[PDB]
Amino acid sequence: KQDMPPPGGYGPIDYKRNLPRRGLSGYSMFAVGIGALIFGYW
Amino acid sequence: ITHTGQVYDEKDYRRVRFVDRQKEVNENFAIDLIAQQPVNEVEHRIIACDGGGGALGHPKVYINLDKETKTGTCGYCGLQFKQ
Amino acid sequence: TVRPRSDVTHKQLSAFGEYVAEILPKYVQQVQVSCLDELEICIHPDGVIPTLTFLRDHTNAQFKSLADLTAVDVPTRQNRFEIVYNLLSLRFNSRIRVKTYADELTPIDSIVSVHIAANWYEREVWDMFGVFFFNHPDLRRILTDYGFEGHPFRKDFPLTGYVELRYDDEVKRVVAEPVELAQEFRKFDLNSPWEAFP
Amino acid sequence: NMTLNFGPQHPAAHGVLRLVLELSGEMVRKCDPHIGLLHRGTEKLIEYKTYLQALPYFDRLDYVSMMCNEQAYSIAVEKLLNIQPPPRAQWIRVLFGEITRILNHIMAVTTHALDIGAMTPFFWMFEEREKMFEFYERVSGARMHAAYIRPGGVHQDLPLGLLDDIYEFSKNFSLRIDEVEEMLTNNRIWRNRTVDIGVVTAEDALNYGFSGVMLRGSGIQWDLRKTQPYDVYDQVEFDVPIGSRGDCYDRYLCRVEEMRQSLRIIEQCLNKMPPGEIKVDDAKVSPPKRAEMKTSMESLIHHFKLYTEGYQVPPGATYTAIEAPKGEFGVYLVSDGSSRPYRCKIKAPGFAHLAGLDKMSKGHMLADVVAIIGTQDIVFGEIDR
Amino acid sequence: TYKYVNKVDMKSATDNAARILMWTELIRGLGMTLSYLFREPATINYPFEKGPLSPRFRGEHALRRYPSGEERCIACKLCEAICPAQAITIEAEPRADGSRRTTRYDIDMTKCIYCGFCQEACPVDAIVEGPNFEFSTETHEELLYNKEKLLNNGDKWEAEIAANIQADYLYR
Amino acid sequence: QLITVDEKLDITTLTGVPEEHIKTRKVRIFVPARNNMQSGVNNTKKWKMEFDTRERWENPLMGWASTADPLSNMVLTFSAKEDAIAFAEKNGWSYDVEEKKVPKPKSKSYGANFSW
Amino acid sequence: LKKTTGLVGLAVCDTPHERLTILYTKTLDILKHFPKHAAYRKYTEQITNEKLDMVKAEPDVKKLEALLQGGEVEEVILQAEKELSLARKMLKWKPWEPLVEEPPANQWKWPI
Amino acid sequence: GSDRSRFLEGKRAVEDKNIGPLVKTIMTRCIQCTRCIRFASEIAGVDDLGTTGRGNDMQVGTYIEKMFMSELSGNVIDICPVGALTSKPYAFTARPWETRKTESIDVMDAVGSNIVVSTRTGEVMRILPRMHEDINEEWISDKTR
Amino acid sequence: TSVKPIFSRDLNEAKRRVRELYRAWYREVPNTVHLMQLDITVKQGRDKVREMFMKNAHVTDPRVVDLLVIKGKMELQETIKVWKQRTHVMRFFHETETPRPKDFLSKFYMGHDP
Amino acid sequence: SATRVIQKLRNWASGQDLQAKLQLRYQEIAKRTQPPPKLPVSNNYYCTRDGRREVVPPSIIEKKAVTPAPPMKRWELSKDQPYL
Amino acid sequence: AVIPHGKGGRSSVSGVVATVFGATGFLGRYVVNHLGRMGSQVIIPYRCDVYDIMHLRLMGDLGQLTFLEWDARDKDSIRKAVQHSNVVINLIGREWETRNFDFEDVFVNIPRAIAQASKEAGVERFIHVSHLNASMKSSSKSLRSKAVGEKEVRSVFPEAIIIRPSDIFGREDRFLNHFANYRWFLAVPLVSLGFKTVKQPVYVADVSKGIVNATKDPDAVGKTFAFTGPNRYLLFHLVKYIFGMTHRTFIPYPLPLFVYSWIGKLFGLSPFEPWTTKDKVERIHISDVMPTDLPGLEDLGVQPTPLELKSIEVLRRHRTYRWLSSEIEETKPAKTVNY
Ligand SMILES: CCCCCCCCCCCCCCCCCC(=O)OC[C@H](COP(=O)(O)OCCN)OC(=O)CCCCCCCCCCCCCCCCC
Ligand SMILES: NC(=O)C1=CN([C@@H]2O[C@H](COP(=O)(O)OP(=O)(O)OC[C@H]3O[C@@H](n4cnc5c(N)ncnc54)[C@H](OP(=O)(O)O)[C@@H]3O)[C@@H](O)[C@H]2O)C=CC1
Ligand SMILES: COC1=C(OC)C(=O)C(CC=C(C)C)=C(C)C1=O
Ligand code: SF4
Ligand code: SF4
Ligand code: SF4
Ligand SMILES: [Zn+2]
Repeated sequence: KQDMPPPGGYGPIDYKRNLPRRGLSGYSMFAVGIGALIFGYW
Repeated sequence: ITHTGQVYDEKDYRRVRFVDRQKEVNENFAIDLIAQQPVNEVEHRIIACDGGGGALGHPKVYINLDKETKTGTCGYCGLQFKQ
Repeated sequence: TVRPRSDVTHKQLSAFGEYVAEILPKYVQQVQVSCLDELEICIHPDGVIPTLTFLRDHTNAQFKSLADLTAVDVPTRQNRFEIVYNLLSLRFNSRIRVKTYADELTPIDSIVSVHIAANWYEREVWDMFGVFFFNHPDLRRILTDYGFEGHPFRKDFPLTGYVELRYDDEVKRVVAEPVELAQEFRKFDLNSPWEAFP
Repeated sequence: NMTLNFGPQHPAAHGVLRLVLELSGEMVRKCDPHIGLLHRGTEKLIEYKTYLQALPYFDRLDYVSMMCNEQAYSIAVEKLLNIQPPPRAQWIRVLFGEITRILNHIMAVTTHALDIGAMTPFFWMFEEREKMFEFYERVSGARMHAAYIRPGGVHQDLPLGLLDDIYEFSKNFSLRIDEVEEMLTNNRIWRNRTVDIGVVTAEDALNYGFSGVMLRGSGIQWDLRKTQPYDVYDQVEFDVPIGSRGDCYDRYLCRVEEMRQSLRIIEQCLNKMPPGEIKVDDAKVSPPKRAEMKTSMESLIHHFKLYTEGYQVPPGATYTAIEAPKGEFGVYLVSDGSSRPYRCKIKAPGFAHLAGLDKMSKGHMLADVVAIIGTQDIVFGEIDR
Repeated sequence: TYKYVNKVDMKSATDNAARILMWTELIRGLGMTLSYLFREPATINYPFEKGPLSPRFRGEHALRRYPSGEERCIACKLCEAICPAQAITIEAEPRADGSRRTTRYDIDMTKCIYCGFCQEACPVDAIVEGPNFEFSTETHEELLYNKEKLLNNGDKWEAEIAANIQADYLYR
Repeated sequence: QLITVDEKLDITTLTGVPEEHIKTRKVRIFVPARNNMQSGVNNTKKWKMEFDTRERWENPLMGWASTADPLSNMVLTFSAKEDAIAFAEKNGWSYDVEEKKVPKPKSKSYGANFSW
Repeated sequence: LKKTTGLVGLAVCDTPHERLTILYTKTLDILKHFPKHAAYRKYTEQITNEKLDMVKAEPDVKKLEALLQGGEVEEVILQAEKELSLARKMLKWKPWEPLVEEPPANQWKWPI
Repeated sequence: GSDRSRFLEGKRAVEDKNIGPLVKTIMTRCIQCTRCIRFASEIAGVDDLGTTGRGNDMQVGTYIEKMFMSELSGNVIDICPVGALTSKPYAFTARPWETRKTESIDVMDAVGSNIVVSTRTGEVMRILPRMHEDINEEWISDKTR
Repeated sequence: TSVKPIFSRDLNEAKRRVRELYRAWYREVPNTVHLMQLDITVKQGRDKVREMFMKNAHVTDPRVVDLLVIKGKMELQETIKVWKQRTHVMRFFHETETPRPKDFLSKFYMGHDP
Repeated sequence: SATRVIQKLRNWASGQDLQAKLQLRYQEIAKRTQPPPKLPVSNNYYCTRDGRREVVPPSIIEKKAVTPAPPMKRWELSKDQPYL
Repeated sequence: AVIPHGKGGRSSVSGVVATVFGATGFLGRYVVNHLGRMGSQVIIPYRCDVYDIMHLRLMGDLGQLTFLEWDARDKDSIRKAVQHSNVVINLIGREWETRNFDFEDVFVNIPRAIAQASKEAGVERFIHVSHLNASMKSSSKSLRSKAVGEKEVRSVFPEAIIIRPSDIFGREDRFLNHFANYRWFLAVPLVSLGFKTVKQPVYVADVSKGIVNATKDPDAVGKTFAFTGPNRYLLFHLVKYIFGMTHRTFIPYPLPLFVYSWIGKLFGLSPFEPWTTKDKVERIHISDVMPTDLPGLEDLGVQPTPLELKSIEVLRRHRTYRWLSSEIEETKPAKTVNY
C-alpha cells in the first residue's frame, strides 16, 4: 500500500553515548610497572 | 541514410568524421514497423487508444472510426483502426 | 493548501513597525508588514547606519545578527539597486528587513561598523551590482575573476558574459576570447498572457 | 611578512581556497581568503529558469547537505504561493533533513580529521554514508542532488521498503558514532590540536553573523528548529547541543551530539509518519499524477502548462531560513508574478563563517588554520554560489 | 531544551598521571583500530560484483519504442522547455505518413544533469533515463547523443527499462 | 555637497560592456504586441528594450544554432517609455522608440446582427 | 555566585544590582537632553525606568533576571551599556526630525 | 478553471475533413465557439462554413467537402483559440515558447500589413499578424503567411 | 542638476586623483614586468597604461571619474600584489585575438554583422 | 560470520558488543521487488481552495513601548541527559 | 561550406578542410593552432602514439580536428586522409636519417606520394615546405634532396605552393636551441668562429600565419615563396645573442668543418636522436642564403617578427635561477648584418 511504520512502532534505537569507562586504576598500574622494574634490577 | 535522410553528399567534408569510425544509424525504421501491424478492427463508431496501457502508454484519445473510407489513426501510436 | 498562520505575529510586528517609524521619523519612508507575516522598514539611503544601529542596540528591539545584504536591481526605477538588509533578533525570536535604494553613481554607507558580517556581503554587492559602500575597509571583488570587467548580476549584463577562456598553445597561456557559444541559449518566451484574478 | 597563500590546488584546501597568508616566521600574521574559485553564477542563472527548473540549483549549493538546501527553496516557494505541503511530505522532509545532517556531520567531523591527520575515522563513516546515499537513490533516483524536496512536497512516495531500511541503519549507526567517539574524543593528540583553538566569544559570534554550530558552540542558545520551527519539527522532540568554550573541540563535540540528536528525530519520524499523499493536491502548483494526466483533460492541460511554463507564483518577496547542517541557510526570493524568479539571494552559512577565519585564527600557526577551516564546515559551493 | 557538552584527592591525581605518563588512553584507540582489521571489508569486487541500485536510478537517456515498433516520441517540446541545462533540440516534421515524429532529437550529455525532469514530463514515456552508468568515453563527440544513439540505446535496454518502469509506475 | 553636473549620467564607462557592443548596437524600446494565436492582453502591457539581431549560424559538428552576440538573449523590461529611454541613454546604446498601439474602442452590440 | 555566564565572553559580574543602577541611571539622564517629545526619549525612558524599577525592587540575581526577562544579568548589563551608547549616538543623529527626502516616485512598487 | 475532472464517461469524436491545403482541421478539437463561421462570413465574405446538426452533435464545417478557398483564409487559424484547425505547413515544426518573435512589415503586397516573424534558431518558422489599427487590423493575406 | 559627490566635488578636484593613479601605475609597470615575468617591455606596458587612462578621457561627470579611479586603484592593488597571475595581466594585450578590421569594405567582405 | 576468537578479538579490543551492530548488511536488508503499491489519492471548487489567490498585497502601516515579539522563553536543560 | 559562416573564432568556420601531415612535431602544432583558430577542419594524420597527439586536441573545437593513423610505407592512409580535404599541407621532414627512412624518403619519396594522392583526390592546394637556400648540389645531403623533391611535387601536382623558410626560431626550436645547447658541452665550438656565415631566422608563428594565409589566398597558386625573416645575422653574433640571453658564459673557439663533420657523426650514431650530425653541422655553418626575389611574409600578409623581440620566451629557460628573473632590456643587445 504505502510504506508506513510497522504497526506498534519500529522499536527503540539507542542514540546516547556509550563510550565505556573502564581500566586499571593508577595505583595498581604504577605498581606493576615498578614491580616489573625492580625485578629487572634484581 | 537515417530514417530521416541525413546522408552526407560524397563531396561533403563532413564525412571525415566517420573515417576510422562509422555511423550510428538505427536499422529499425518506425515508418515500416508500424505498417507491419494489423489494422485494429472494431465494432463501435468510436474507439479509445490508451497506447495499449493505463499510465504506461500514451494519453488516452478516442478515435472516430466512422468512415471505412479512412482507418482512424491515433496521433500518438500511428495505429490504423478498421471500423 | 492555505498556510497555517498566526495572526498574533502580524499584529505584534505591525506594532513594532509603528514603533520603529515613531522612533526614527527622519529616515523611514514606508513600513509594511507583508502578508507573509514579515516586516519591512524602508529607509532613505542616509538612514542606513542610523536605522541599523538603533536595531542592533535598542533594548526593545535587539537585532544582533545580519542574515544577509543583497541588492535587487529593478532597471526601470531611477535608483535601480534596492539594497536589502535582513536582520535577526535572537532575544525576541523575530526577523526584520531594512531596504534602501541606491543608484549606479550614488554610494550608500557601509554598515561594517554596525555589523562586521557585512564586510564580505558589501564586497559581493560591489562585485555583483556595482553599488559602492562608503568608508568600507578593503572593498574589492569577492566572487568575480581578478581581471573581470563589468558587474555580473546587473539585469543589463549578458548571461554568458562577453569573454571566455581557452588555452592557446602558441602563447602557452589561458587566453580570453570574445564569447562564441556553440548553441545559443534558447530563450523561451514562456509567460502566459491570461493574468490571474488577484 | 611572507606571502604564502594556502593552495588553490591543495591536498587540503577543501578544493578551492587560496587564503593568502602573511607568515610572521612560523605563526600566521593575517589571512585574506580569496574565494571566488567556484562562482558558477548560480543566482544569475536562476533568474532565467522557472521555479521547478531551479530547484536543482539548490542541491548543488552545499553538495554535502543535499535535501536541506532544497527544503529551504521549497519552503520559500510554498510561502510565496500560500500553499502548505501535505502531512506525510512534511515528515518525509524532516526524515530526509536529519539523514542529511548525519551525512553533513560525518562529512565535517571525518574530513576535519584527515586534514588533522587521522585517516581511519573517514573510512569507517564513509561506508556508513554510502548506506545513507542508497536511501536517497532508493527514493529519488540519484545518490546526490536528488531534487526530491520539490515545491509542494516530495516528488514521489517513499518506496515500499525504505522505512524498514532506515530503521536498520539508525538502529546500528549509534555504535559507529562513538567508535569514532573513542578514536578522537579523548586522544591527547586530538584534544591538543582542537581544544582552545579558534575560540570565538559569544557577542563576536552574533556580530560576525556566524549563525550555526559556531553560534551554539560559544554557548548562544539558537537552533532555528526550535526557535522558528519549520515543517513538522514542532512535533518532534530533540535537545540542541549548545557549547561552552566556543572552540574547535566544543564545536566538534556539538557536531557529534547533533548526529546523535538527529538519530532521536529520525527515530520519531519512522515511528510517527502519517498515511497520506506526498505532494499538495492542487494541480496548479504540483504536477498531476501520471495516470490522471493520461486519462482526464484538465490534468493533461495542468501537466503541459506546469512543465512548459510554470507555477507563476504571486508577486512578493520572502526570506526563509531553515537550519541547514552548516548553519542558517536562507533564500531571499523576490518574485514578480512571472513563472521564473526575479532574484534569489542564497544566504550561505559559510560566507559569514569564512569571514571569521581572520579573527578566529589570530595568534595561530599554519597548522591551526587547517583546523580553523575544518571547524567552520565550509564547502565552497555555498560561499561561491 | 539545550545540553552542555563540555561543562583532587590522590586517588584522582594518580589516576590522571597514569593516563598521561604510562599512556593508557591512546591505547583505547589502538585496540579500537585492532578491532577492524579482523572484520570483513565492505569492498565489493567491483567489476564482478557491481554495487546495488534501485529501479529509480537515473543514468543514460534512451528513447523507448512502442512494442509495435513505432517511436513513442511525438515531438511535443515538453522536454526541452523544462530541461534546465538547456540540452535538447528536437526539430520535427510530419514524417510523410501524415504522422508526427522527430527528424531531430538531441542531448548533449556533457550538459545534462541526470535530473529526470524529462522522463516525468513526457506524457507518453518516450524519453527515459536508463540505469546505465558505465558509458564513459575517450572523446567529447561520443557524448553529444543523437536520436539514433538514443533510439538504438532504447532498442537495447528495453528489457531492462520496462521492468523498472513497471516497478515504479504506481509510485509515479 | 550637492555638486551640480550638467549632462546625462553616462555610465558607459562603469558598465563594462565591450565598446563594439555599446557602439554598433541599437536597442528597440517597444511594448510587445499580442500573440494573434491567443487573445490574452497581459503580455502587451510593459515596455521592453530588446537589442539588434546579429548572426545566428550552425555548429558544424551537431547542427545546433551558434552565435557570437553576447547581448542576444537580452530583453530588459521597463514600465514606461520615459524609463526605457533613460536606461538606454544611461548605458550609451542607440534607441528606436515605437509608440504603443492600444486597440481603439470599437462599439459592439448583440442586436445589431438582427437588423435587416 | 554564578561560576560562569553560559556565553563565552560575558564574564560573571559581581554587584549586578550596582553596575546596572549606574548604567541605567546614566541613561535616564542622557535621554534628558533629547527634545521633549522625541519617541526615543519617550520610549527608552519608559523601559530604562521599569528595569531600574526592578533592579532595586528585587535583590536576588536569579530572581532579578526573570523579571528583566533578559539572559544572565551579565547580559542585562551588556544591553544597558549599549542603549546608553545608542542614546549618546541618537542625540547627534537627531532621528526625531522630519523625513529627509521622500522616495523618488515609484521606488517601492514591486510588481514593476 | 478547475484542478480536477469529474467526467468519468465517454468522449466524443468528429471526422477530420479537408478544408484546403493551408488549414488542417483536426476538428474533434472544436469548442463550437462559432468564431470561424462569423469570420468566414463577416471579414471574408465567403460563406462556405456553417454549423450542421444540433445537440452535442453540432459540427462546425462545410456540409459538402468544398475547400475554403479565399484570401484572408489563414486568419481562421489565428482566430480559432482551440487548435482544431491550424496551419498545415507549420504543422509540427515548432512550439511557441521557443519561437523568438521579431516585429516587421509585409512586403508581398503594398498595403504594408504589420506582421510578426517567428524565428527559431535562425530560420523563419511562421509569420502571423500583429495589430495595426490603420493598415492590417489583426489580419494578413494568404500569400504573406 | 544637483548630485551628491562620490568623493570629489569638481572635475578638477578629482583629476588630482586621476593623476595620483597615473603616477602609481607608471611607477608600477616596471615592477610587474619583472615580478610576473611578463615578456612585454616596460615601455610597451607603460604605453598601455596611458592608453587606458586615456580611453576614459572624455567624461566630465566628476562622480564617474571619482568611480573609475576606485575601480582603477583596485586594479593596482591586485597587480601590485600578485593576486593577479601572468594570465590576468597579459589579457590587456589581446595576444591571440585578431584585431577586427573597421573599413566598411573590410567588414562587408567578412561577416553579415556590422 | 567470523571465527569466535577473531571476533572476540574485535569485541574485546573495541570494548563494545560487535555482533549486534553490524556495519555489513546480511539479512538486515529489505529484499527488492516489494509488492506493487496502491497509493492513496463535492464542494471542491478551486475558488475555495485557492492558496495562490488567498494571499493579498502587503499591508502598509501615553502609548507604551512594544517589543517585536514577546521575549523568547529561555530553554531548560534536557531531562534525559543534562550534560554529555 | 567553403563559405565561412561565422564570426571569426572557434565555433565559426572558414570552410577549408585540410590534411596537415607533419602535425606531431614543431611547426604543425602551430599550423593546427592557426588553421584551428581559423576554425577550419584539420584532418591530422598521425603515425605517433595518441599520448603525444593530445597536445593537439585542444587547438581546435568540437569536431574541428579529426585524427587517423597513417604510415608512409602504405598508401590508402595517404588516400583516405586527403579523400575529403580541399587543402593539403606537407610538413614532413626529419633532421637525421633513421634506419628506416632516408632523406630520400622524408623529403622526396613521401612528399611525392602525398602530393600524388592530393591531386588524385582533387585537393586544390598542396602547400609544400622545402628549406630555404636548398637547391641541388647545395653540398648538404638533405638540402639537395629536399630540392629534388620540390620538383617531384611540382611535376605530379602542378599549381602547388612551395614555401622555403629560412631557419625557424621560436620556442621548442632546434635552431636557437642547438646553439644554446652548446653551453652544456664545453663552449660553442663554432666554425669560422661563427663569422663568415649569415643566417636569416624567422619565428614559427610568422611561417605558420603565412602557410594559413596561403591556403586561403587565391594568387598564391603555383607560387614559390621564401620566408626569410626580418634581420640577417652572422652566426657568431647570433650564438653570442643566444648567450647573454641564455646568461651563460660564451666561448667561440674555432675549428674546421671536416673535423666538425667527423664530430657530429658520433652524435648522429646516438640511437634515439642525434644531438647533432654531419647534415646539421653543414646546414648551420656552410649554409647561408640571400633571398633575392620571392614573395614574402609581408607579401602573403605577415610582418616578420624580429629576433630582438621574441627571444625571452625561448631562452628564459636556459638561464640558471638568479638570472631567470632577468628582463629583456638587460639582455645583451644584438646587431644585424647584410653581407
Ligand atoms: C621507583 C623505581 C626507580 C625509578 C624508576 C623510574 C621512575 C618511574 C618512571 C615512570 C615512567 C612513566 C612513563 C614515562 C615515559 C612515557 C613517556 C612520557 O613521559 O609521556 C610524555 C607524553 C605525555 O603526553 P601529554 O599528556 O601531552 O603530557 C605532557 C603534558 N604537557 O606522552 C606522549 O604523549 C607521547 C605520545 C606519542 C604517540 C604515542 C602513540 C602510542 C605508542 C604506542 C607504543 C606501543 C609500544 C610501546 C613499547 C615499545 C617497546 C619497544
Ligand atoms: N627550422 C626548421 O625547423 C625548418 C624546417 N623546414 C622544413 O619544414 C618542415 C617542418 O619542420 P619541423 O616540423 O621542424 O620538422 P620535425 O622534425 O618537427 O618533423 C615534422 C613532422 O614530420 C613528421 N615526420 C618526420 N619523419 C617522418 C616519417 N618518416 N614519416 C612520417 N612522418 C614523419 C614528424 O612526426 P613524427 O614524430 O611522427 O616523426 C613531425 O611531426 C620540415 O620538413 C623541414 O624540412 C625548413 C626550414 C627550417
Ligand atoms: C571538504 O573539502 C575538501 C574537498 O571537497 C569535498 C575535497 O575534494 C578534498 C580532496 C579530496 C580527497 C579525497 C583528497 C579535500 C582535501 C577537502 O578538504
Ligand atoms: S520525448 Fe517525450 S516529451 Fe520529449 S518530445 Fe518526445 S514525447 Fe514529447
Ligand atoms: S535529465 Fe534533466 S537535464 Fe538531462 S535531459 Fe532530461 S531534463 Fe535535461
Ligand atoms: S473557431 Fe475554431 S473552435 Fe470556434 S468553432 Fe470555428 S473551429 Fe471550432
Ligand atoms: Zn495510440
